[PDB]
Amino acid sequence: NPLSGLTHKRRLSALGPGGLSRERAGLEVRDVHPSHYGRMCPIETPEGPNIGLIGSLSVYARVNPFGFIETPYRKVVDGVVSDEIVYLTADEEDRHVVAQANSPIDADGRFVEPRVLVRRKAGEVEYVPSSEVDYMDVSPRQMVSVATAMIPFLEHDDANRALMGANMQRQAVPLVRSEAPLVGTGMELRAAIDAGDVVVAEESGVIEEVSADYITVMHDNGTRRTYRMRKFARSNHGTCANQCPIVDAGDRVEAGQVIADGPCTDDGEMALGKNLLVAIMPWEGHNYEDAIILSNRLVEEDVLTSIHIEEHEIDARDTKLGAEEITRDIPNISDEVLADLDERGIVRIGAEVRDGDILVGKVTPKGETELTPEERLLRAIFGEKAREVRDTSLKVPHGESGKVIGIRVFSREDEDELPAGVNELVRVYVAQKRKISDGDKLAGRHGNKGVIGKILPVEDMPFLADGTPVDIILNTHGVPRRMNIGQILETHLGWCAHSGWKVDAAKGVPDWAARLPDELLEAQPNAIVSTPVFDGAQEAELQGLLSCTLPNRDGDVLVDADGKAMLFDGRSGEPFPYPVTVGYMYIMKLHHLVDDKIHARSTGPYSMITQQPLGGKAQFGGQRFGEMECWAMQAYGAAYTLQELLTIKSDDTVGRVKVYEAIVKGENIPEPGIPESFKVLLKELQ
Amino acid sequence: LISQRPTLSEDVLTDNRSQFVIEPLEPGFGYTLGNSLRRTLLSSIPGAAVTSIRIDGVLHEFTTVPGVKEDVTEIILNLKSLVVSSEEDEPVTMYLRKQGPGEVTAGDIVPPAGVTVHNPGMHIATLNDKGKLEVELVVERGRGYVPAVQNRASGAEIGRIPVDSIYSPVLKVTYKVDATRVEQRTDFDKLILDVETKNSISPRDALASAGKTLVELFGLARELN
Amino acid sequence: MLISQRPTLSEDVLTDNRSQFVIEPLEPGFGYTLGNSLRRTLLSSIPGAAVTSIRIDGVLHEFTTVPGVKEDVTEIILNLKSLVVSSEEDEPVTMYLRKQGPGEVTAGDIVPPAGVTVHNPGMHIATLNDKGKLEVELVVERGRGYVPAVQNRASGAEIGRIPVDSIYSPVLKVTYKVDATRVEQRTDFDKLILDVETKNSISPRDALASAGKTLVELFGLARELNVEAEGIEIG
Amino acid sequence: SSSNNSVPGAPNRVSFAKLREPLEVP
Amino acid sequence: GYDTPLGITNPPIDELLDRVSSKYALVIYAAKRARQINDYYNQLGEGILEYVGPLVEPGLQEKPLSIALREIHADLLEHTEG
Amino acid sequence: QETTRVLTDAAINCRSDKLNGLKENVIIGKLIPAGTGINRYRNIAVQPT
Amino acid sequence: KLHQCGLPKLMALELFKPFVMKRLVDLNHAQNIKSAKRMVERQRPQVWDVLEEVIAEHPVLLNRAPTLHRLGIQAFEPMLVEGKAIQLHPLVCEAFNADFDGDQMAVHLPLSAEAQAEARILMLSSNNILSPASGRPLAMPRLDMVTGLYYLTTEVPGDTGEYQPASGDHPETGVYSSPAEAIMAADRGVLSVRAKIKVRLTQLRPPVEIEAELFGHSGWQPGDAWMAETTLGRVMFNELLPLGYPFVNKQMHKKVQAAIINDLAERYPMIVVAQTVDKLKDAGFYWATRSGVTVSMADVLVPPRKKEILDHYEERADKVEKQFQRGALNHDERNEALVEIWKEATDEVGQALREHYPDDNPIITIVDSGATGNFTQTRTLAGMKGLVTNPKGEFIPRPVKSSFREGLTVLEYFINTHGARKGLADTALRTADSGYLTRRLVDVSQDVIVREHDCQTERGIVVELAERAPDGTLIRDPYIETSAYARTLGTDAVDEAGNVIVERGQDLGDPEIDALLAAGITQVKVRSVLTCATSTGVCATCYGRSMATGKLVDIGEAVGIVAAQSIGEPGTQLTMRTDITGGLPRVQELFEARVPRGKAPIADVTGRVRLEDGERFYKITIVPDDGGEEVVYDKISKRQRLRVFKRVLSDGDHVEVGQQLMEGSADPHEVLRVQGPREVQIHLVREVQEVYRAQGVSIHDKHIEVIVRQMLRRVTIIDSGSTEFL
RNA sequence: GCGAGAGGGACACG
Ligand SMILES: [Mg+2]
Ligand SMILES: [Zn+2]
Repeated sequence: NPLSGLTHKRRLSALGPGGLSRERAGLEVRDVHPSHYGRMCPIETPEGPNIGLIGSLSVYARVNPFGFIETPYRKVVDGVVSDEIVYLTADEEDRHVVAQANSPIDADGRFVEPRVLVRRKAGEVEYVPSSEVDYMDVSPRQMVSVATAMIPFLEHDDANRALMGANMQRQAVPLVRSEAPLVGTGMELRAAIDAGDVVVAEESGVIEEVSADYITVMHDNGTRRTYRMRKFARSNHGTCANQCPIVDAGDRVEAGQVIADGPCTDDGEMALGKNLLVAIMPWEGHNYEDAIILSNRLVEEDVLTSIHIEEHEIDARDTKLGAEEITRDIPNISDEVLADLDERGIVRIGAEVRDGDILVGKVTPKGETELTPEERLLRAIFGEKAREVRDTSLKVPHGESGKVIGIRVFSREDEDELPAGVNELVRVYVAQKRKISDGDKLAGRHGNKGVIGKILPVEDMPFLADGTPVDIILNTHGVPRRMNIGQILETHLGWCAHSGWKVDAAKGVPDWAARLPDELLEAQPNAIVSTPVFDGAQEAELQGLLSCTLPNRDGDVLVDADGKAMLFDGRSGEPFPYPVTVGYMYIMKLHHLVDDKIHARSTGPYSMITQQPLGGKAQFGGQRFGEMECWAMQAYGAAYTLQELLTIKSDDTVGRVKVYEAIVKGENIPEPGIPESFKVLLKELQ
Repeated sequence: LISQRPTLSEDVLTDNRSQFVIEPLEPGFGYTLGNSLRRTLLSSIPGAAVTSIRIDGVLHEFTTVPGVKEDVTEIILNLKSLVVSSEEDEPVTMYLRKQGPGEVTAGDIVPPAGVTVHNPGMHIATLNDKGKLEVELVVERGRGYVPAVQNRASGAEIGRIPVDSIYSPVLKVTYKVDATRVEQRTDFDKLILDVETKNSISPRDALASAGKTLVELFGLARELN
Repeated sequence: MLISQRPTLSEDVLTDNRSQFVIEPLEPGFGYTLGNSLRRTLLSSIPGAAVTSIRIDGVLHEFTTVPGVKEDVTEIILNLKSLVVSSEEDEPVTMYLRKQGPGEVTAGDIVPPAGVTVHNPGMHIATLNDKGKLEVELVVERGRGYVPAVQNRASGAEIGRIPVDSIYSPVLKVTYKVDATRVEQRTDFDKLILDVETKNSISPRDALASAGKTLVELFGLARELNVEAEGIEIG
Repeated sequence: SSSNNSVPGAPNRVSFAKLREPLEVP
Repeated sequence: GYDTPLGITNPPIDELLDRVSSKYALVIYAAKRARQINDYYNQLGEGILEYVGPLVEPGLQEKPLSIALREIHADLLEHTEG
Repeated sequence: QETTRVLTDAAINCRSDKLNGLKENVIIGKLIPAGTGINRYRNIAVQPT
Repeated sequence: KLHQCGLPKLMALELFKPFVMKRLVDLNHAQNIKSAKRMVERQRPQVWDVLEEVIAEHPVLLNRAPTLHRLGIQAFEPMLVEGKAIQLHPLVCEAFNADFDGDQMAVHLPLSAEAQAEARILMLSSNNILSPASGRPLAMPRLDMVTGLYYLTTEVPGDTGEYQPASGDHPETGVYSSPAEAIMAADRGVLSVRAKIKVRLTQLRPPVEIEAELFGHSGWQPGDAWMAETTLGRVMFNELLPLGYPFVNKQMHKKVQAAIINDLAERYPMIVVAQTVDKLKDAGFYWATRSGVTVSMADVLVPPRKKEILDHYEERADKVEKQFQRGALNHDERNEALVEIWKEATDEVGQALREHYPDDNPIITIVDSGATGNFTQTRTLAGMKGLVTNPKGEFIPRPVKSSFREGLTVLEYFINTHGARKGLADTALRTADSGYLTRRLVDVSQDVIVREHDCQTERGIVVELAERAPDGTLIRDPYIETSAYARTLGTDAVDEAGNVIVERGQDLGDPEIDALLAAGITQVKVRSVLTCATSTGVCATCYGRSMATGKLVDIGEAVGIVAAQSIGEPGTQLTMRTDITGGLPRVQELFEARVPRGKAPIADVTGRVRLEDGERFYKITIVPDDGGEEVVYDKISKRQRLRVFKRVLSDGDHVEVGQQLMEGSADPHEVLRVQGPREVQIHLVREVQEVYRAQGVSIHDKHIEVIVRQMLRRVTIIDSGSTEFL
C-alpha cells in the first residue's frame, strides 16, 4: 500500500555495515533517548528482534548537511512566540530550553499561565515561568512519524497498542473500493500525495480527454500531456496497483491537484480500509479472545475483497543434449489439458487455472535413452531422431487458482537481454479476487488485531431498531486491559459522523462547544471529520456531539447520549437486556490471509544431504518437530509416537516406502528401522 | 382464555416499503414471530439477478474496454445493483449497445419478453468520442447468495465473465412489539413488522412468499399423526 | 423452489412424558428461525387448565400457617400449584376439598365435578393430626401460558380467597440446539434438536402436533395475501 | 481555519484542531 | 455420572483404567489387540492363525483399535505384563 | 553442549555409551526407556480369554 | 466439544491421502491405486464422502510453538470444517497459551496402532485438564465464560421477582414450584435471572448443612424435594454440575470456579469433569452475550475529586522543589521526595476511583470477576498514569498526571514510550534466557523416571505444616499447596503420644491436612525425592501424587522432564527487582551453583561473638564453643547488614552453625560443607521457591526436589584409597 | 533444491 512504500523510505536502520548488529545490539541502544523528540518517532518501530534499531523520521524532521537530524522550532522573544522558524539539532536543542507544543498563547504570542511544561537540557521535564522559555515546538505531532500520525485519538492509546497500530497500518492490502475513513487526520491527504502513486498534475490546465488508460490534460499554453494510467500492475508483494481517474472532460485542474487515485487512496486522501458498523459486546463466544465475527454482507457486497496477482516464471535454456523448447506437442498427457494452451505453449489470456494445471507447455531432452535393438536398427535405417524429450512444464503451486492476466515473452529471436544460456523466458501473471474468509486477519488502527472466527449470515446478526445489522462484533474484554481506549472514542465519533449532528445554537452555544471551531456545530450525514494526533476531539466534545445526533429518517435516536444502543438479537429475537456500544469503526484487511498460510503434507521432496523431509510452504515441506516438542512427547511417555515421528515419517529411507505401501494395502505398520541422519552423524564422526 | 385469533393489516408507507401489523399475538410470541419472519425475508425470498456478463472487447474481469472511463471490474460492481424480475425460470440473455459519448445507464438495456429492469436511472458507465460498449448480460432465477459459477465448471468460452449472484428482493426488515400488558392479565403482543424491498417486488409479495415458505416448512410438525 | 432434500422428523423416547425430537436436514440457517418459534408455541400456545385462587377455612389473616396441619400455608400453595387438571368449561369452575380427622391428604380427596378431571390422584398435599379438619375451596380455569398471581382487583369479592400463580401450559420445559451436519456435501444443513418435557396430560408428540397447528395458522395468516406466490416447497 | 487548505482538490475534511500550524509538513 | 460419550471418548477411559494397572499398560494392551484384529481382517480369506478377530459386535467399518478398546471394556481379554 | 571438548575427551578415554538414556535412545531411533517404552509394557502379551 | 478440533477439508485430504486411497479403491470408485491417485489429486466429488468415512475416529496431534510445557501438544479428534482455519476449542487455549490474534498451529497424524492409542489415551485433550506443574485446572472457563457465569450467579438485591417476605396483606409472591416454572416466569418479563427467589428443587443435592438438617444421613436427592433460597441463575448453573455435587450457592468468581473444578477433578472421573467443563463453557458464553457488558466513554467514570488532590500534591511538590532550590537537600533526595509524594498521590487516586466506581460497572465488573486485568490498568485508564520509569530504571519525578481517557499530552506520551519500549526489549531477551534455562534443566534431569512402586526407605524430609503462633494458635503456613500437598507420609502422625492420626503411606490430600490441623500437630515427616533410595530413578511412593492424573505416579512416568518443564514454564514471566539479584538470573545462578554475587557469610560455630565493626571493610569473630577458633572474617565491605531474627546479630550474640551473619545470598557450596546435604537441599529449594513466589507463581516443590536431587549425585574424593580413583 | 542477507508473524504485565 502507499503507506508502506512511504514508510520504508524515511526509515532509519541502526544496523548494517559500520553499525551494530542484533547480537551485538545491547539493551540501552534500543531505548528512547530524550533527544529522539522531533527526530525519530518513539512509537513506530518493528516489534520483532529489531526494537529500537529500526525507526522512522518524525514528520517535520530534516537532515542537517553534516548528517544530524534537525527539527524546526518557533523562537520566542521577549515572551512573544514569533513565527520565525529555525532548525535546531540536538546540541542546540539541549543548549537552550524548549516549551511544549500545546501551550495557550493569547492570540499574540504570550502564554496564559506563568508555569509551562518545559524540556530542560538533559531531557528533564519541569515547569518554568514564561520568562526563561526560549523555544517552542512548531506543533503537536512533531514527535510522531507519518504512519503513527494517521492514528486518531493517539493520545488516548497506549504506547504498546499505538506501536502495534502503526506497524499494522503498513500491512493492509489494497481493497477494490477503498472508502475513505469517516474519522481520520489531516495526515492522510499529504501522506497520499507524497507517497507518489497518486497521479498529480504538475502544471495547471483544462482536462481534454479521460479514459481508464489515460488522462489527457490541456495546459494554459499550447502543451498537452497524456498521463498514462497504471492499471493492474503487480506490486512487489503481490498486491494490485490500480489507478483510476477522478476527473471528467470539463474539469479544470490546478497544478499539484490529485488527477487520479492509487490503490488505497479515495479522492486524494489515504484510505487503507473500510468503515464498518461495530458492536462491542461478546457475542456467543465466536468473537472470543481477539476473534472477530463479520456479517455475510462483507462477502456479498465485496466490502473487504482484494485482488492478488501472483507471478510465475519459466525459462527454456540450452541444455547439454541440445536446447529446451516450449511447444503444444508434449509427452503423454490427456488432450483436454491442451485445450487451454494456445498453439505455442503458454496459456491464453483470461483462462481460469487451478492447482496442477499447465501454464507453459515445456519439454526438455529426456536424456540418453536406449532403443530396443530391433527398434534401434530400424531407426538407423530410417535416420529418425530419438524424439524422446521429457515433459517438465510450469504448473501452479498447490492452492493457487484464478484468471490469467498477462503473458510476457522474451526470446533471443526478438533481440532482448537474457541470462547467458537461456533461449526463452516467459512470465505468466495469475490473479485471484480473494474474498474475506474465516481466519483472515483484520485490525483497526489502535492495535485491535484479530482473525475472523465466524462469518454469520446477515439474518442472524444484531440489528438496531432501524434494522441495520452490525457488520462486525468485537469482544469487550480486550479493550480495558490493553489501555487502547481510542477504538471506543473512534467508534463514538464515527457514529457521530455517519449520522451527522447539529448543535442547538438557539441560546448562544453550549459551553462544551465554546472552543469548538465554527462549521462543526452542524454536519450532514457521512460528514468526514479529522482529529489531529495530540490536538483533537476532547471527551467533552464527544459527549456533546453524541447528545445531538440528529435522527436518521424517522423520529428516533438509535444511539443515545452514552454512545450505546438498544440491539435486537438476530437469533432469539428478543432484545439484549442492556444497551450495547455501537458505532462505525475504520477496520482494515491485513496481509495475513489464510489462503497464504494453510499447508498440508503427506509426501514430498526430501533433502539429499540428510533424508529428512524438505521444509517450507514453497516446496511441500513438513512441519518441524523440534527439541521442545520431543521433550513434550517424552513427558507424556508416548514412546511409540515419538519413534513414529522421528524414524519412519522422516528418515527411515527404507521404511517410508514400506509405510506408504502398508497404509495403501491396509496391512499393519512395519517396525521402524534406524534413521539415516544418525548414519550421517556416524560417517562424519568417522 | 382470550378467544381471539390474530389478523394482518397492511399500511403502505411508501412504494418500496410497508408496515404489516399482526395482533393479538400470545404474550411472549411477539419478538419471536417478528424474528422468525425477518430471517425468512432476508434469506429465502426468490428473485432474479445478473449471473454473468460478456463484453466483446475483453476476456477477463481485470482489463479495460477502450474509451469507457470505468474499468471492467468497476462496471461489474455497478452492474451488481441491477434489480430485475425474470418470469421464465430458465436462463435468459439481454443485450446492451452504446456508441459515442454519453452516460450508459440501466435504461438502455433491451430485455426480452418477461424480464425487465426496474431502475433505468442508474449510472453504469460513461463514454467519450472513442467509447463503444457492447455487453450481453445473463439473468437466471434463484435465491440467496451464490458466488460466481466458474468457467471450467460449465463449458463456457474464454470471453465469459462469471459474476457472483445475490437473488434477494428484500432490502431491510425490522419490527417492534407494543404489548398492552394491563394489570387485568388480558395481555397480548402487537407485532409491527416493517419491510422494505429493492423495487423488485412489493413487500406484500415478499411477506406472502415468506408465509408460504413457513407454512410449508412447518408441515412436518403438523404432519406427524 | 424444490428444496431437493426434504427435512424429516424422528424422535427418541426418554420417559413416559419426555422426548428428544430431531429435525434434519434443515436449510442454512433454518434451525434458529423455527427452533425458537416452536419452543415459544409449545410453552405458550397449547391450552390447559390449572388453579387460580384458593380459600382455606380457619385462616383469614394469618397467611403463614393453618391449624391442624403439620405443614404451613406456603407448603399447601406449593403442593396445589403443581397439580394437573383438564377441563372444558371456560368460566372459572369451583372445586371442594374436605378431610376430617388425622392422617394424610392427597390429590385424590378433591372431588371433581362434571367435565373437570385430575390425572394424578395420588399426590400428597398435606397431613392432619389431633382430630384436625381441613376444608379448602379451589378455583380452576383454562387458558394458555403462565399467568402470574392476579392481583385482587375486587376490594371484597373474595375475602377468604387468595390468588396464586398458575401454570396453564401442559409442557413444562423445552430446550433446543442446532448442529452443522454434513458441511461439505450438504453445504452445512442445520439439524434442529428439540428436547421437550410435558405434563402427563399429553405426550410430547401431541404437544408438538398442536404447536405445528397453531404455527401453521399464524404463519398462514401471512400466506393468505398472495396465494399465487413463489417460495420453498418440500413437495 | 479548519481543513488542510493548501491543496486544491481537498475534500472538505473538517477538523477539530485548536492550534494553528505555523509550518506545513515538509 | 458419565453422560453418553461420543466419538473418541467412548468407552470412558476411567472405566478402562480399572481393567489395567496404568495408562501405559492400556496403550500397549489396546495396540496389540488392534494389530491382532487388523491382521484377522487383512488375512481372513486365507488360513487365519491364532488371531481371534473381533469379539464384540464390530461396527460397520469400525477402526480396529476401537473394536479392541471396546473389547477391553467388556472384560473380553487378558494380559501378562513384561 | 561443548561438543568438541566432551567428544574429544570421550575419544581419548575410549569411553563407551550404553544407549539406555532418554536422549540417547531418541537419536538412534529406539523406544525411549520411559512410559510406553519400558520393557514392562513393551513386552506385554495379550490374548483372548 | 472438548475432545474435538475442526480441520479444513483441504488439509484433511492431503494428510489422509493414503487412507482415502485405500478406502475408495475398496469401493470400486477407482479401478486401481494410480487411478485413485489421479482422482484424489484432481479432487473428484465423492472423495469428500470417503474422506469423512476414514477421518472418523482417528486422532490428530495439535501443537503450537513454543512448546513450553507438556500440554503444548495435545491429541484432538478431527472433523471436516468448511474454510481454511483449524477451529480450536476455546477451553484448551490456556493450555496452548493460544490467542486467536493470528496464531498458527501444526497438525500431525499418528499412523501406527500404538501411535493412535497413545494419542487417544495419553494425550487426548479431555484427558488433560489439570496442569502437570501444580495441579491447578487449565481447561476451566476463562475471560468471556467467567464473565458470563459471574453475571449468571451474582445476586442483585432489589431486582424484579425478588422474594419479598411481607405477610398479612398477601403471600410472599417469590416462591416457585420448580426450576421449570421459574424459567417460564423468566422467559416472560417477570422474574430476573439474578433475583433472590425460593425454589423447590428436587434434582439437586442440598448444601451439606441442609442435607444433614433435613435428610440427616442418606437422602437420595433425584427423587426427594427441598426448598432453597437462591437465584434462578445459581439454580441454572447447578444443573451444569454433576448430579451428586452439592448445591453451591455462591457468586462464581474465578477462584470459586477453580475450587469447584478442583473438587470435580479429585472426586469424579475425568470424563465427568470434561463434560461438566464443556457445559460450563456453553452456559458461560450464552450468559456472557446476555450480560450486556460493554465498554463506552460514558462507563469509564473519572474521579470527581481529582482536581483538589492533584492541587494538594502539586503544592507539596512545589514546597519540596522550593526547599531544594534553597539548598535544603541534594538532587537525589529531592528526586526521592517527589517520587514518594507522587506514589502516595497515585495510590490515593486509585483509592478514590475505587470508592467512586459503582458495583455493576462493566470495567469494574470485568476486573472483579477475575476474568481479565488488574485494578492498576483501570486506575491508569481513569485516574492517572502515575510515575513513569526512565530508560535506566529510575522514576521520572514529573510525573504523568493525565488518564488515558482524559488524554495524555505530547511530553507525557513521550515519557510513557520509555517504559513501553523497555518492557518489549526486556521481554524478548528474557524469553531467550528462560529458553536456555529450560534446556539446561531438561538436560540435567531427564534421566529421572519412576522405576519402583516403593523403596520402603524409612528416611523422609520434614515439612513445617502450619507452625505455632506467639499467642498460641494454628495459623496455616501460607505456602502449603506446594510443600505438604501431594506427598506420601514417611512416618505416622500422633498427638500427645495419643492415637495415630494418619498412617504411613497416606496420600496427604486436603482432607488429610485438615485432619492434621484439627489434631493440633504441626510438623510432619513426609517422604520426598531427596530421600528416595532407589538405585536408578525414583520410587513411585516417594514422589507422591502425580499432579495431572491426581493418583499416585505410574512406573514409567518421566518425572524428570515434567519437573524441568514445570520450572521452565513460568520463566519468561519473572520480573527483576529495583545488590541482591532476585529475578530469573537469580534462578540461573542458583541452579548453576554459582558463587553468589552477593555472598553473605554464615557462621560455622555457635557461641558469643566479638564484633569488630569495620569501616570500608568488616570484621566478625564468633567465640567457638568447641573452642576451636573464632573463624575470622574480612573483605566484606561495610555495606551488608546483619541479618534480623527473633534480634539482628549483636555484639556477643549467640550465633548458630548457619546464622547468616550479614545480609545477602548465601553460597550453596559453603552451606553444604558446613551443615550437610540435608541443609543445602533445603536451602536450594527454599531460595528457588522464594524467587518463584516473588512473582506469585505456584510450583509444587517436588519438581525443584527432583532437580536438586540430580545436583548432588556425585561425591568428591580426598584419599584415593587403593581403587583407580583420582 | 544448499548458504548469506533483508523484511515479517506468533509468543504471562500481579
Ligand atoms: Mg498470539
Ligand atoms: Zn522412594
